[PDB]
Amino acid sequence: HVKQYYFARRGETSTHDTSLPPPVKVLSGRSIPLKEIPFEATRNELVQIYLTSIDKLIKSNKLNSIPSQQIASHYLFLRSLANSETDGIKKNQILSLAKPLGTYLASKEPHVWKMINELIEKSEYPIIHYLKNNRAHSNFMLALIHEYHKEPLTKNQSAFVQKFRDSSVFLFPNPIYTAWLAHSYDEDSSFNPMFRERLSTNFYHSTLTDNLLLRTEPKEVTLSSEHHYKKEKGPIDSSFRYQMSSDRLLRIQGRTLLFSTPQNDVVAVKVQKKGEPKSTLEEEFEMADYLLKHQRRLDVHSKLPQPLGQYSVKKSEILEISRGSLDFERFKTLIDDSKDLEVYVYKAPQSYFTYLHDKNQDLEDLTASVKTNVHDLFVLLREGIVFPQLADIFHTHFGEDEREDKGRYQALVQLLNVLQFQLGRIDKWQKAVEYVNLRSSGLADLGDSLPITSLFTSSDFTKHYFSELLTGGYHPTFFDKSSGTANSLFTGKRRLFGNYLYLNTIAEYLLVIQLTLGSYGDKVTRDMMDKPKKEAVWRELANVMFTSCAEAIHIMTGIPQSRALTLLKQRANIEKHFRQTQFWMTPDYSKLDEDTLQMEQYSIYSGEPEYEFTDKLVSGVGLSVDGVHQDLGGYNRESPLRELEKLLYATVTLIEGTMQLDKEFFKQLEQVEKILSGEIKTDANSCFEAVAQLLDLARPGCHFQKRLVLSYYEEAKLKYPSAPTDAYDSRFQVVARTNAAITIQRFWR
Amino acid sequence: QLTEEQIAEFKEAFSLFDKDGDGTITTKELGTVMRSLGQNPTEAELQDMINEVDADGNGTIDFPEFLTMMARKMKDTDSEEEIREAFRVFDKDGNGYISAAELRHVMTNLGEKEEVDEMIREAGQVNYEEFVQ
Amino acid sequence: SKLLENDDDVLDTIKYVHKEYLGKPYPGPRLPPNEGPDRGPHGLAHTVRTMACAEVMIEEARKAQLRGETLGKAKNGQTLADVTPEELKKILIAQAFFVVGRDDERSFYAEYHEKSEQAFRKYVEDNKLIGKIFKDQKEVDFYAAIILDKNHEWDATPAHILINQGHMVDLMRTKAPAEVALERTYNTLKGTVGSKGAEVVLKAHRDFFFATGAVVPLVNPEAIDDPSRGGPYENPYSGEKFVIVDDKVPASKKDLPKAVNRDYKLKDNERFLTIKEYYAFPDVQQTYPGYKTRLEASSYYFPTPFAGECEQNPAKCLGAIQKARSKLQTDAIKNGFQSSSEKERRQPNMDEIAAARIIQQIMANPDCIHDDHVLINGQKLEEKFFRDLLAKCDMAVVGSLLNDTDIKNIDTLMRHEKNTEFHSTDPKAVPVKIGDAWENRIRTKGGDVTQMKHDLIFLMQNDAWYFSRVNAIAQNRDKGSNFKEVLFTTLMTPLTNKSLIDTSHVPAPKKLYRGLNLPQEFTNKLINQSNAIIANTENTLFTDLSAEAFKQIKLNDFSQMSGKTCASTTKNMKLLTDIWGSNVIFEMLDPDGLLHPKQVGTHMAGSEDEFSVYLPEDVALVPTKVTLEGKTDTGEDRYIFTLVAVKSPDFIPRHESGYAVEPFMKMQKEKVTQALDAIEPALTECGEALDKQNVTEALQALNKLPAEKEKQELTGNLEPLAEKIKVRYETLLT
Ligand SMILES: Nc1ncnc2c1ncn2[C@@H]1O[C@H](COP(=O)(O)OP(=O)(O)OP(=O)(O)O)[C@@H](O)[C@H]1O
Ligand SMILES: Nc1ncnc2c1ncn2[C@@H]1O[C@H](COP(=O)(O)O)[C@@H](O)[C@H]1O
Ligand SMILES: [Ca+2]
Ligand SMILES: [Mg+2]
Ligand SMILES: [Mg+2]
Ligand code: NA
Repeated sequence: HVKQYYFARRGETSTHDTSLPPPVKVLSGRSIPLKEIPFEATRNELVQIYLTSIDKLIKSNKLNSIPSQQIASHYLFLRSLANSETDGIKKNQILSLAKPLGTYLASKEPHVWKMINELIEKSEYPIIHYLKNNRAHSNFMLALIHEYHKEPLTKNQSAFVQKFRDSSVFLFPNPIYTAWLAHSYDEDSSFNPMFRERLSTNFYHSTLTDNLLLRTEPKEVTLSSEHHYKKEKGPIDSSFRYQMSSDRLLRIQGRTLLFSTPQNDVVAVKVQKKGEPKSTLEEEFEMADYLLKHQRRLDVHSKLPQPLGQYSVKKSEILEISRGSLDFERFKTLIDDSKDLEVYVYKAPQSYFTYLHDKNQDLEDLTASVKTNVHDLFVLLREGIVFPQLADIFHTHFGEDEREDKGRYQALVQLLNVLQFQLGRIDKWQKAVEYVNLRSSGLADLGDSLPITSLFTSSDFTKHYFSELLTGGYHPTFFDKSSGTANSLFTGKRRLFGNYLYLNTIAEYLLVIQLTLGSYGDKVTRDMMDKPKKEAVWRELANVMFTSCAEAIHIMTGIPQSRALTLLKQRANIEKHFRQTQFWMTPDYSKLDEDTLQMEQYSIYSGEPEYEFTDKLVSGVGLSVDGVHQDLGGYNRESPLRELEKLLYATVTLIEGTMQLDKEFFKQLEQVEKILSGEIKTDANSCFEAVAQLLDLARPGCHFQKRLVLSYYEEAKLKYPSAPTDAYDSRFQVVARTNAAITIQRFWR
Repeated sequence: QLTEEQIAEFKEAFSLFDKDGDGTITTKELGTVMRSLGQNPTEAELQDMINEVDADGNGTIDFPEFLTMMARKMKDTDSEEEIREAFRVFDKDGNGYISAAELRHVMTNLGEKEEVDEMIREAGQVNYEEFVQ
Repeated sequence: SKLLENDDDVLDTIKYVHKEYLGKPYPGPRLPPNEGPDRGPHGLAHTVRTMACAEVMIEEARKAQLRGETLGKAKNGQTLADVTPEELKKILIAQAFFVVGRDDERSFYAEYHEKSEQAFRKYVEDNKLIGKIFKDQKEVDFYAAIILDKNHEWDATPAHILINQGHMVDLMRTKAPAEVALERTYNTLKGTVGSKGAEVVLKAHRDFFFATGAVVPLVNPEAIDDPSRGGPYENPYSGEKFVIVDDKVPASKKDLPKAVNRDYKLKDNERFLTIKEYYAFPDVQQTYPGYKTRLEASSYYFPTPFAGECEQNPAKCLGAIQKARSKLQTDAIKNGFQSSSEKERRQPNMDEIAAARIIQQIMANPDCIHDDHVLINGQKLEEKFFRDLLAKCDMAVVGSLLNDTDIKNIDTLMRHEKNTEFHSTDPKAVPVKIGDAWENRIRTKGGDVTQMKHDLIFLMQNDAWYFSRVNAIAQNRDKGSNFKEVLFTTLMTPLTNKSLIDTSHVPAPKKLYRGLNLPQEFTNKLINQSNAIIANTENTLFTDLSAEAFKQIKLNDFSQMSGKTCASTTKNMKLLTDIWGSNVIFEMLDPDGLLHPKQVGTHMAGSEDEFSVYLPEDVALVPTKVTLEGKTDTGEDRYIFTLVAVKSPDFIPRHESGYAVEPFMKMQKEKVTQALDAIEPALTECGEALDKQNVTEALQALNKLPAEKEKQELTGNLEPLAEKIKVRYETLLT
């Protein structure tokens, strides 16, 4: 009977734009100020322009000149917008605007009218159900605006249009967009954020996440006074000392001496590094104790280290005890130069010192270890602890100190930068994870952490690695000579960057997992000949990656892992991911001629453009700038792992969209409860519309939410016994039938 | 114990009704969770549940405690009458007639989704009291 | 012209029909399959080849119509050049199902097509295409009737002609007397798409055969390989033959006797007409183009393993067809000009060394510049000299020649200059003091010449007031520029090229994009020139039309719009389409690596994928297609021109030499005269004075001077200092 709860709470703030660099650009000695373009106001005025354009279309009598698909789209969107509206005048105006379209559709095209009526009877926002397929790739609102609106667009509207031209869903109001985004992952959805224009193929999976994030409110995490980062921990002054024994020395790795114990465990002594002070060691000690104490509350599955002491020893002793090691010189150069070195002593099992990509693990042990590591990572993220140093993933090393990302890899580079369009190459991806802080037992380097609030403020980490996001976005085309400012939508993220960095942290965790799995697969299959089993290895690794993403979704949102995996597989293809990881993470392709490499790439990228690169392959390595260590992608090119990017964006989008959909559902629920209990006086039709709307905002694949909505509907029917309910009876009957079927299937056992 | 599907549903509902995501829900929204899971409580019983557990002063329930409370509430709440309520939902006519093909279709497409070919065998008129045996 | 290798509809249709039916062996009519379960002669590759043939026929009919030729009409009266792209998509979706319902190779036909039509109905009913792809049941039943082919009316509608002729062209392989089969196919094609069009269709589809690893027989109208056998005429598709008299072989096709069925018994020692004798007739020679063409064979006699690979992978077959039909057009373009020995930039020529030396001298002493000329020890260089130097010198090699001193001497050059440089494209901007801007803003404190290179490149990329004027002067299209900015253009272009060459070290992309903003009249002129070039690039099977392609290309080439200037390009078209808002885009393809792009590193947003191209003298950008991809933000039409870079000595402009040497020789004479008059003993002087006097009468001569010299600076300065053409010209005259 121990309470299992987190010490961190979630809430909202007005803005993250507090105590961060001013919005200016110093270009050629000139200060150019930077300003924001309001997303919501621009979107709303664009919708108003669309309504006026629809009025013009009605007056112009050219309904028969337009395809029936566009007329159906306009009609369904108008009905959905009228439903979402609250003001009576606006709702009536929109309904009158839609009436002639419905009359025409019923008259001259009954076939589509039948499906329109089905959708109207099936949902309160029929447009989202109508658009969950390739139809969404057609921008009917923008087409109508450009056709019937002769006045030029303002600079704000032009910017909004040039950033969000892919689809009309980007112009929907918040609840409708959130509902459509949530339902686009459903089982009966064929939507894919990709369309093939005449020249090339346009992927815009990241634009969905950007348009979602621009609609949210700033997030705050509040840490309880009992939290590790809210406590004035006392001194670590202790009397315990460890007895060095060169006889018992198991080995040396990095800056750590491993000695055996009669209990079959390992005592590890971590010697101070050159530049790191005592603060790092004491912080690691404190974090280890904090995690060990609270393991039951947080439900962490890792075999956590047991610290023993953090004190100072003579360097000569360290040298004397490590004489017989096979790696004595490297250890000598690593450790500090002072005569007395701070050390941190702990006790851990054998598996704590074997990296998760070790080749001496069978697939089942690797699966278990990966599951443990992912669970611990994301549970601790929910606890308010971030691990920005699991691995050292570098995009590039050339101008590292000059460029604003400092050469660090950004898993969501499209969201965090101006005029970046897709993920770049990974420099020496093998050695990025060779000393990864994920082990066969669980998390290892616990001291190298940050509070989660460090992401939502202008801390040293945020200011060091994300200054383009914190400062603002500048480009010469943004400059407005009339005002002298640079207006872009990117600067508007100054008040929300915490959410972006949260999603980036999740994506980077998953990317580290992917690279570790790839390294394991490459090492295992390097000395193998039987091709089918070599393929089976990579197929299993792909399944593990997808399961890890689904587990992350389940922990962050609460969706069951099976449904999370189904929703993920809707948007990301495991076959392509397996093929691409197998192709690019091994050196085989380096032994092929141009024609053969292209012929195989045809099979790797099924239905998509093949990876293009002009780099010269290194024999036995592949793509490598330094000529020794392979890297993922050509120089100045994007990454060849397309399904990996799709999977990362699908994961983060699912998490954030689920949270936003929950918020919308609960505000609608509060309105419904107010109406039912009497604080709002309205006719029966209004109450029925409110409950139907609530039914539309429920989570896809979740039933208990619809159960609550149906109970509210029945209460409403009791409240107004003398009103018709023909419109909503069908959908609520479907809900009731599902409830009964579930009850029967349950009672069977 | 509870079923795996039941535990998954309870966990998802608990997460959905945990507004600030600390791992616990307050007393105000416990009734909403109960109603959401089908066990709509009376005012007296709901007030009893609010007072008894939350007299600790903290006023929050963690997931294991919620599981215990629901397992208790489900110890004796669903007798055979509630079980046959769902069977009667399909009762288009009062004769207790349901085509077995209709049961197969509803159990496959409209519910949890090969099991039906074995369920039906143990199961054209399907009298309701016949099967609940 | 259009390529439907991008329409997702047809791709998923192919994937479907392969997954269900085209990917399965023959089950038989059951009965034993005549040829066994192979599904080869009618598998997936056959259908894809037929669809590609239909696409090529559409394109070729369009090009023939544009050239100004009249095409055959169907019963409906609609030529093959009047098929809208959505109509073509529908026709391809229909054609994918033409032979899906085949269970055996035996000639039955009705049942097979009934099964294929049933499969078509099932597919078009199980994917809701009735409301999305097709309009209504009317058109679906129309295409169902097309697939069924109940009657042999094959020329009523464009779809009829396309499907039937594609099937015939793909089945032409199996016909026994290959020569007459090819002749019949050519005549059938030319009845609808013209002569040149039929020839290009046949060549493209033979290349399709080879690409997918099919077996192609030997065609020999002359019967050269066969010593003395000779093949009987035996016109296939009918089986008819011609019977000759003892020795009265007709001199022409007109006097031949009536046709006889396949089943005929020879009498009175008669013989059948021979293929070789048929193709000796003057009538066929004047009416048939391929009466001597010899298309050899496929070396293999059984289908290659690549055909099997294609059978269970439509992607590989589609890729092979795409490569084949792209290299066809590329070879057609390249066949009209001479070959290129190499790809790298040319070595310095005579005048380029003198030009580089003069530029270096001007760098050394800015005082030589004057308000209206340059004074180099007597020589008075005027803007015309610098202009023709820009218009007759390859500034990339000049920039390569210059050593590292000039980059530093830029400091003294800008220090001595505080003049005015005007913004070209718009006259309502503010004049800028180039030297003050360089010393204050552009230049950065510290840094070695390795940093001045970057500063110069940054100035070139940004500062519209600078590069607009510089590009206008370089391309000789400016309006009212003074002497100082002309001189600055001439000096900076080679130095910018040197900085780009030294600083850039990344691999060169093969595709580049360039954005331009032009009036609609100029765009229409460009479109007309592009269409003229495109419609005359033909890879024919029988006849050679290289001369016509050469003429049309050399008459309507607009590759000078990109030459003479360090043109900026981006390898990300999205950047041009979205933010830069350009109404014209040039897409430059460089598969051979003939452009040498250099990365422009300016540390600005989106600029990592920006490169600078300086078009070589002997490279031309030949259009290959023109596309209308939507509209700009304003609303005007956006046009994309795809260009292929082709290198050939047929593009070099003939420049009279000595432009940069004559003034250089005058300068050397001035130096010699200065030194000699300063020398002003006699007995000892004579030995030197004799050669010092003899050196002076060069008068455009360089050999004797070093011999006279054998004033060390002046000698150190002096030291660095067939059948196809005749055939094409005869064709042009004739
Ligand atoms: N297992 C190892 N084997 C060899 N060299 C290593 C190993 N681990 C680290 N090193 C080297 O030692 C350097 C310093 O170690 P580092 O700072 O990475 O330790 P750490 O991550 O805190 O250790 P741990 O995860 O074991 O607690 C590294 O940069 C690397 O060069
Ligand atoms: N930090 C980063 N992590 C991952 N990809 C990046 C990063 N920065 C840029 N990219 C991408 O890498 C490619 C090269 O860009 P750059 O490195 O900025 O010249 C482009 O596709 C960029 O979008
Ligand atoms: Ca809570
Ligand atoms: Mg570590
Ligand atoms: Mg560490
Ligand atoms: Na790179």
